[PDB]
Amino acid sequence: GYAYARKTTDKDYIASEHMQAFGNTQLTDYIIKTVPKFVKMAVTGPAQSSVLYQEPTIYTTPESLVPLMVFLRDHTNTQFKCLLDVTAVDFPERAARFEVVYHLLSPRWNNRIRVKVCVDEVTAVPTLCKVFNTANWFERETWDMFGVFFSGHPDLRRILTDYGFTGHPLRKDFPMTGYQEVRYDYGKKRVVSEPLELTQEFRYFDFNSPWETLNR
Amino acid sequence: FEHYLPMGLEYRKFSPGTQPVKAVVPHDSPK
Amino acid sequence: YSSTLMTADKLGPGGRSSVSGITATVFGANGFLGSYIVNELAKRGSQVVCPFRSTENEAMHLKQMGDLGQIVLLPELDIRNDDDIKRAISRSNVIINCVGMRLQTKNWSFEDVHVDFPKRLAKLAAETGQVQRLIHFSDMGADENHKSLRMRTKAVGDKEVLDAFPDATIVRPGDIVGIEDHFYNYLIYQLTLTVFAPVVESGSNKIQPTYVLDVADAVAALLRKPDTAGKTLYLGGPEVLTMREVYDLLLKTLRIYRDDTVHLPAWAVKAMYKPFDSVRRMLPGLPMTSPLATEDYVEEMLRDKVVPAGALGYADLGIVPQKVTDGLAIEPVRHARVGGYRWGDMSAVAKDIPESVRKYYNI
Amino acid sequence: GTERRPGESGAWKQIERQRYASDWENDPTFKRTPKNLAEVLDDSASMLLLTDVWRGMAYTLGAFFDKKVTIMYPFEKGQLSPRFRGEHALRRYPTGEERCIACKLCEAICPAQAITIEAEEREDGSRRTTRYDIDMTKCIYCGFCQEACPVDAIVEGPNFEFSTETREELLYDKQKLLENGDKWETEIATNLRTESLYR
Amino acid sequence: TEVLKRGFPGMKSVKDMPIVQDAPPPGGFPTIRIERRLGPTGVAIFAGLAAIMGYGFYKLHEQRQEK
Amino acid sequence: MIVASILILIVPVLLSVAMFTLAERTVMASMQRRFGPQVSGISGLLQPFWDGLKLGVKEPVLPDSSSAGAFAASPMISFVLSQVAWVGICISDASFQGLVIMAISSLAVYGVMLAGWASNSKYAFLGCLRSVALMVSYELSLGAALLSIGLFVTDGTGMKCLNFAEMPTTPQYAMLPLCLIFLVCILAETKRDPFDLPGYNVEYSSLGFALFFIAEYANMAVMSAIASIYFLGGFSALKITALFFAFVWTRGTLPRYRYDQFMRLGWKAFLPLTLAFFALHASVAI
Amino acid sequence: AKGLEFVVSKVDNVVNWARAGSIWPMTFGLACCAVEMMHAGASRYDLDRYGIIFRPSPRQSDAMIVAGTLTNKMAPALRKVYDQMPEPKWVVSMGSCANGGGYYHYSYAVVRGCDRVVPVDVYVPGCPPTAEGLLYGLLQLQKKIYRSKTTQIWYKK
Amino acid sequence: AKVNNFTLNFGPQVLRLVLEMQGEIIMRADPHIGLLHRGTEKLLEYKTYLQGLPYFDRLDYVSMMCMEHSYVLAIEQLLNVSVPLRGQYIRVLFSEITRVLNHLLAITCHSMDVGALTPFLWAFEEREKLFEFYERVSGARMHAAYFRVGGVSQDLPIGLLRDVYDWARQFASRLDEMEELLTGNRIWKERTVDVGTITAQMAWDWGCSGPILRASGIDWDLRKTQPYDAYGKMQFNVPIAGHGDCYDRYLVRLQEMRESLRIIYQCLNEMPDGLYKSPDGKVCPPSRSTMKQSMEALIHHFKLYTEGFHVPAGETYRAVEAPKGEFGVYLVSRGGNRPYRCKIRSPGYAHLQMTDVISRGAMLADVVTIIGTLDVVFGEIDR
Ligand SMILES: NC(=O)C1=CN([C@@H]2O[C@H](COP(=O)(O)OP(=O)(O)OC[C@H]3O[C@@H](n4cnc5c(N)ncnc54)[C@H](OP(=O)(O)O)[C@@H]3O)[C@@H](O)[C@H]2O)C=CC1
Ligand SMILES: COC1=C(OC)C(=O)C(C/C=C(\C)CC/C=C(\C)CC/C=C(\C)CC/C=C(\C)CCC=C(C)C)=C(C)C1=O
Ligand code: SF4
Ligand code: SF4
Ligand code: SF4
Repeated sequence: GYAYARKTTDKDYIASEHMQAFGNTQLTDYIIKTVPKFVKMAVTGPAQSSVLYQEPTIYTTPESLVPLMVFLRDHTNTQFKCLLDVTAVDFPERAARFEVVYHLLSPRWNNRIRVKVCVDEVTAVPTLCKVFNTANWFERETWDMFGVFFSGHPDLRRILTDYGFTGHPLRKDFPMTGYQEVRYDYGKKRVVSEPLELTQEFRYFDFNSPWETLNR
Repeated sequence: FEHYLPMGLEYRKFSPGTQPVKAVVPHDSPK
Repeated sequence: YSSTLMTADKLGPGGRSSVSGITATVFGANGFLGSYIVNELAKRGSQVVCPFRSTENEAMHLKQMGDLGQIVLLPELDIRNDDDIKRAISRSNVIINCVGMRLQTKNWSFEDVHVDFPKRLAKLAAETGQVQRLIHFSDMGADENHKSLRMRTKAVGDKEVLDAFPDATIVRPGDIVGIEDHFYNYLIYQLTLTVFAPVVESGSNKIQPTYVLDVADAVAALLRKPDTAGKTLYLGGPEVLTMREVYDLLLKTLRIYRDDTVHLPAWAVKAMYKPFDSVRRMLPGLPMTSPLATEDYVEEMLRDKVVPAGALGYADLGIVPQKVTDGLAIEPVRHARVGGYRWGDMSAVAKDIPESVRKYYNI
Repeated sequence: GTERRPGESGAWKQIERQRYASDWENDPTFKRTPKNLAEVLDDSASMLLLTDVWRGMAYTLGAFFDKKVTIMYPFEKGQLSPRFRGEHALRRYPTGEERCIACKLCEAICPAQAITIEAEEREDGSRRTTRYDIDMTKCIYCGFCQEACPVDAIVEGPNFEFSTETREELLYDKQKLLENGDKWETEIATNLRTESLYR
Repeated sequence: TEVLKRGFPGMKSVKDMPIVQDAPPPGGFPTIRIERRLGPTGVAIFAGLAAIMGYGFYKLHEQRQEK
Repeated sequence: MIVASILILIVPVLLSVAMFTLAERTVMASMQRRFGPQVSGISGLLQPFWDGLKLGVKEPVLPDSSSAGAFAASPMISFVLSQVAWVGICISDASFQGLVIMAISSLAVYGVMLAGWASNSKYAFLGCLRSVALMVSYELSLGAALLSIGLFVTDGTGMKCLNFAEMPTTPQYAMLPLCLIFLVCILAETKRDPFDLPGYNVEYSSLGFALFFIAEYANMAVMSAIASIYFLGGFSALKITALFFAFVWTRGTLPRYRYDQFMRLGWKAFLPLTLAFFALHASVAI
Repeated sequence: AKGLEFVVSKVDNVVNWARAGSIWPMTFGLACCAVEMMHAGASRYDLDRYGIIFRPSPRQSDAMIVAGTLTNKMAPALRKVYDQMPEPKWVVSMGSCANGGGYYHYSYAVVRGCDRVVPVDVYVPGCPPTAEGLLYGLLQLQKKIYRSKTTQIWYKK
Repeated sequence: AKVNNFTLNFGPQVLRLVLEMQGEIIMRADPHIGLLHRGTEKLLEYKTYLQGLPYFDRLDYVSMMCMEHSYVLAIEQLLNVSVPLRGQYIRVLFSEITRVLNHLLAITCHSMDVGALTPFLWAFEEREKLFEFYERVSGARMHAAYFRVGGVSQDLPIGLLRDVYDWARQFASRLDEMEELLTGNRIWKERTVDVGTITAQMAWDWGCSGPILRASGIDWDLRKTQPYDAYGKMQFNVPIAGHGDCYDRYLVRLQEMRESLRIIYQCLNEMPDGLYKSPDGKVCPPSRSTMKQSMEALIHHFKLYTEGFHVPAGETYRAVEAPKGEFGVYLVSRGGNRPYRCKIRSPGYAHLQMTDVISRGAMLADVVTIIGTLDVVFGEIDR
């Protein structure tokens, strides 16, 4: 619990020079050297905190996500107390198609960091409910949207979709309009789910230029 | 104490379709 | 004509956005049976035209039943005017008649509704040339030699319809059960809300009640099969019951522990119902008047109303009719029992139910 | 005032805490104990005899005798601007020829996919639409179609009072949109004479 | 192209193009209030209440004797 | 002549209830810088009548899981008690008239509790007990206030009574705090602001609902007349209008209490104050 | 006959004056469009001036205003609350989302129009409609109520 | 004794709550959400970057342009686009107008849920004035679609700053007459003081942001610690309270309205002349006169309104101090003209997760106060 109101005057500054220099330049190398077995890959890129800086991205295994997050929360130089979100990105071309992404914020030194774990559809990721209390609903949403199972969760159940909803909508192979639709039936006197029919089907416009160089 | 509801011509004296001075908007830099 | 009605214009697999090729006009579409028929046609992608006499509030429930443009609503229908009937059927290859009456009024008699209008409708249907099917609804107890006036006028109108439109189908179902019916609802209003319920004689006359969804399926099965044109079908459920058995079933289902019915001779019942039948004319029609408080009902109770031997029924349409005494059909009358429907103690089976469920239901 | 009291505390843990310990006297946002007779009378005239309810009552009684902000619709209207995005409409040249040339840019930019266009060449060789539909129940009224149009053919006019009784009345085809433009042309031109200085 | 839009007859340089936009008046707008701006002594309130109640009690005594 | 007098009383009670509910809407609107009902008739003067006629042709919902007799009986009991209390105000000469009206208003609890028992809603049963607890809690302060009032009510022959015609025609200046407690007790009985948290008529439609609201506004008028008789030196039309305006004015400007908050208020503030004032007035009256 | 038919027509006139001047709607504030409905009830437009009182329970409600998008998870609840209102009742669909799905029309989770669940009397267009446009739609609903003739239809049955 | 919990269902009519009580005291609260989940994160993958922008107006529909801001900033960072000075000033000015609108609605809806009806009707006329300010620059009262990549959509019309100054000249009086009904009132205090207390450790552990975080004694404002556009030039104060109360959050929100008024006044006097859009024609569409007179502008107009710009491959997370807290967008780019993945982080989602630990030990009549003081809108909660 940090960033208590201490100065009673208006502050015209953000951070100190030495700690901002350390966070913006040396934090990647520091995390790699202190805990090398936790880190498998690092990217230093365009800085979640501001447009003017650079900030690290740490790749880790699921077997060491919890100790790395505990280290990043409690170490005296990396005090990442706030977990902003947990989400996933689907990459169907990979052997492990999911990347679970964790964003963190350090109120002590005005920093941010990103932590990634790569898993497929049937490999569980350890929960961070004991480390961060917001990890509960975000892991529930990630299970709902992508089908990533978080082991050790207290109550992993769907939170966003419909009550009988099977299927994970944010996967790339799930259709945009889905498989079922809903209407009221006068004969059965109930709201009933039926297979999808569209009065006007969705028109897909393929705009992409055959001279464009940026497509990756 | 400033009063809510100003009276006539003390607020929005001209409608936006009857702007009293013509507008010249820059859309490119001279450089 | 034969089976080109159901095949030639059929587009899509058959849902709400599909096209069946049927343009149908349903007369009496806001009624009890007509609403279910209009729902049955429109859900498969048919255009349904619905003229009505009542206010728009009583017809608004038909607007939901189909996709955009496929439910057509024509208010201020006057069936003594041929222009309204001509406009309502001007694009339809199917006409379905559900217009009927149960009590007489100073503005409308049984012949006006069961005879004159079906005759003029069949004539105007045969004039167009594009109407391939005319489904007319009558009663199972319809007979020209019936003492009840409504059964006799119904049979006379059936004859006029088969005369003017030779391929028109005549449908004669039994008593129809449903949420908004006129059979269990008036019987429950007779078991409760009255000091006593009169039963005509011993109550040993036999009936064959049927479910409303089965009749709605029967209309679509008739429209499929070309052989059923010009025929007469009797629609009755899989069980033959007496009126005493029906009263006993309702008293057991309602959980009423006092039989308030009394068996009376037919002259006594007619003497009771006579003062409110000589004054039925010169009156515009009163609310909450039972259709069982007439001499015609007493004459119907002195006869059997069942499917005749050798007649065409549900089995010729490929339909196994649902049971009326138990199941989904009897669920609405189970809601009117004393205290409420309710589940029970729910504790014998909650033994090996998981943790959060029992606390959720406070068991 | 924003001051606190032991007793006015809304919860139970703080109510139990204030009556068994004097930790509330260290907190600077609390009102201190009265020290003499006159302060006790001021505190009692605060708690009894209200006087904090009365200030709000005096304010609401002043508002009872004040001016009102209600307009008498539909005899009086609100205030809008020439940029207002209302009912879509199709426009003509002063000669009477359609401005639209079936480029399908407004159909491409539409995030709701509320536009459906078909075209072929007219008998005089001109490039014109044969179908131009706007589903007004799919439209989001963003104005992106108005921005994408290079000939000022499709606009969002100044009409907002177009509620109907059937939903089929809100699936506009090309003829109705041209009828809307023929209705609203002078107002649309007056609006565009100002908004062309900015766009 | 911008010269076609904003330029005037006889303009010598591209730096001479006029600009007329929404602007504050010369000197700016005047200053405004931002922060919150704000009874009788309880002795006075209690004295007035005691006076009214004492008059009431005197009238009660008088009407009791008359009754 | 008694039937004629009672019907001639009943006519302005219902006319006044319609005009009270309109005046509440319009005064509440004027405090909020708007207009309130103006369209429905000239100056909105037909709005309560069209509300009543709209509810007249509205469908009566009779739930087929409740007991129909108690469900019908609850708003009838409320309406009958309000009309009887008005008759006790104006067509009585009894010696203990204030005690009669206190007894009638103690009977008014039954409509709330019959509505709570009849309708099969989960939270109607939850809210009826809270509303009954509020009314029951403030009835005792009303009774102790009546005790303080009756210590000084004597007729010409020397007999002490609660007859309304024997009350003095001057305001009771000696009992200003008791008058304020009486007014807040009236606010608590009618479930108005700031005690409007508990509703019990969630299952009622059409004229049963209309009977509920006519009973509520008529009871408010009864309590206003009672307060004007006890403290303001008489019953008058101007005093009825002024006290109603005061109640709407309080409803415009205040938020409401929690359940335990007004329970603590009624059982730790108002009852000891009324009892202490009774002891002081008994000491004065010797 | 002429006199009694004249009386019956005047009974319809008075009943329609009462029903249109006493519409008590029920709020489904599902989404964006609810804020404009709040602005319609506020002091500038003053829905209470036209006799409109918002009611919490469906038993006292005369109309339903669907103001916002309807999802597959919310559709049976909306249908159940609609079924609990007593007759006569009307439904006002407000905004593109309730009208036809709107910007979420091709989603896996949205009902494409509240027409698909409940029948609708007056459709108000916009995303959102202005509060003044909602006033126009409600005045149109009043016009629909004025053309009803219930006792004249009953008299000729 | 062995007292089982009594459970309660709280409202289908779009928050659903399943409470547990041990009498009059709540032991558990479980919110059930997803009744407004329309799948906007899936639908954004099927839109171009300009096409998907009006989805963000419909997330927090009380505060629209602030939702637009973070999506625009996330695109601009990956594109390496600079915004001109006048556009930055316009963005700051309309962001603060948006914050004033949101705080007016939040405080008055809270006080109406508690029982005070008049402040709602008083504040909504001021909301109508600020809606007229939205409409005069974008043509929409709510869903403006005003902020674009590289600047704003249109210039300010002549005569807007004059009227914004005339509104700001009397807004402090409106906030003053608002506080006379609530701040020194004992019923409001007895409803709000010490209800739903949040300490600093619980605030950071439960991912809190915005005026909740400032009422627990934490000096954290994103407009002062990680500034964006011209917020570093703005001079204003951060209000701080220290109880974590409903009452303290109410006071912090009122002071934040005062500070937003201060920033609005500063923006009205320092508004510069110049470009309001970035001059990169391969990202920003040209003017309508330029498009009708030069070939390159017409080509760029055609391509930017059909295919759209291509964002280079990469990722970013960008956040904005939205009036309910930190609103952030996680944008994943593969290189196309469509977002590969667009995760939306909403503060009300994290604030509503706390209702199980905040309502413990409270009564049924305090649940609505807790829900009102968390300042939740279910469009951004249920994406
Ligand atoms: N069990 C049963 O109910 C059986 C029914 N049938 C037949 O099936 C048909 C459907 O019956 P059901 O729906 O139960 O009865 P309903 O009364 O529900 O349906 C009758 C319909 O006909 C309309 N109608 C009646 N008279 C006239 C008239 N003079 N002019 C215009 N329209 C009129 C009514 O409209 P409005 O609402 O305006 O009155 C109503 O919609 C009936 O014709 C009946 O003869 C046959 C055997 C058994
Ligand atoms: C915010 O507060 C409010 C509410 O919420 C608590 C409300 O619910 C209502 C609406 C409810 C109303 C008005 C119902 C209660 C009143 C009724 C039924 C009026 C009673 C009037 C009568 C009996 C006289 C009218 C009858 C006549 C003139 C007879 C006509 C006869 C002939 C023409 C032959 C209002 C106005 C209100 O403000
Ligand atoms: S305004 Fe928006 S929704 Fe309407 S047609 Fe144009 S682009 Fe489509
Ligand atoms: S309206 Fe304009 S943008 Fe749309 S097709 Fe016609 S010319 Fe092209
Ligand atoms: S129609 Fe538009 S404004 Fe209304 S709820 Fe839907 S998205 Fe929001």
